[PDB]
Amino acid sequence: SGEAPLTATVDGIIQPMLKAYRIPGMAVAVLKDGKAHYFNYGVANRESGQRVSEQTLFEIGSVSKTLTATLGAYAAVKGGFELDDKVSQHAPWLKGSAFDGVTMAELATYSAGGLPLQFPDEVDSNDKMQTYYRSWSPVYPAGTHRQYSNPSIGLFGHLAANSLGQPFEQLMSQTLLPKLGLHHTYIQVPESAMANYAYGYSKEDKPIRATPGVLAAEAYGIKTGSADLLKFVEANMGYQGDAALKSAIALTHTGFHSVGEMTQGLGWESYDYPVTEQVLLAGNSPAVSFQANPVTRFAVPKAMGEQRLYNKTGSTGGFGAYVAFVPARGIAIVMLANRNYPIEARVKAAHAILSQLAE
Ligand SMILES: [Zn+2]
Ligand SMILES: [Zn+2]
Ligand SMILES: [Zn+2]
Ligand SMILES: [Zn+2]
Repeated sequence: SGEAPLTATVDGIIQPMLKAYRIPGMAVAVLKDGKAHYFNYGVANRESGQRVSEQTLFEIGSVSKTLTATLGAYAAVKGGFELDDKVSQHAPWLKGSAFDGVTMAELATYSAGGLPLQFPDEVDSNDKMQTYYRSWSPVYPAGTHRQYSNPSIGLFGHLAANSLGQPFEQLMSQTLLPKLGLHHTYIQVPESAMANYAYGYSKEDKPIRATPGVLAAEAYGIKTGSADLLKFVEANMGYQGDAALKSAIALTHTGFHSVGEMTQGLGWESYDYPVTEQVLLAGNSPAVSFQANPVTRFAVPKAMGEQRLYNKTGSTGGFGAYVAFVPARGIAIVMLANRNYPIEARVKAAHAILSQLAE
């Protein structure tokens, strides 16, 4: 209590950043004291001049991994697979491959043994994708090294959905999103929503808007606005309803290993709260996100609890997203922009805003 108005705090941090990085538009949403607050900046489309709101659709890039993780956890709770199962128990076409020796949990948490950030360029169809995984030669023993990876969590989501007999997009759009109450969140934006879909703006300042690629849906393909994304965050701080979905959300807050001060869950990565700016920056730096690291192994997976900052970055060619929340204090920040601007800037701004929300 006794602070300046929330609008002043947020404007004071966000406006200078939008100028510094020439960000055309940003939707910011925060949770504090049990309610949502929206702060909308600039334009979703520079040409039309359409204003950003909390209903503007942005590409959230790898923030998608948190929804994919929730879907996968849901499928495990429903009995489709065990986190402990070997991957090839859920993909006949992988029997005999290195995936005989990797678990579903390892796939989800990027610890299979050196799967890279991106597929090679030749992986451009489903057949080429299957050949890729069948041919993969691990660099590290399973469960020992974390290397942030689209092929890894992408395969996890794909196989998790199929373990329930459903394609990923169907399970997400017909089961998970409706049960979460997310009705303006899409893998493929329907025509009725296209008017709300922001354009992204590239490094060379050109309008771009698409998330093509193999397993794009699973790895980085969600379009949503700040209001739906904040509602998903709210579900991560007290969902009630479908017992299976409640269990699934709890599993996303379970830690499987750590790298430094960061603990890897399913989708969400977390830190002991309060976390310093320096630690949050380091955990989201290329030293952690763009190379293999040996993990601190956990004897067992463990619930990380409420006194944590949970977060996820996401980017595409034209977009830059960040989400962070602290369940014990009922605070959260969502920042969706239509420029892929530096993760360090996202983290510094978010940390500064959360610090104010906690006081
Ligand atoms: Zn307010
Ligand atoms: Zn709906
Ligand atoms: Zn609507
Ligand atoms: Zn090593």
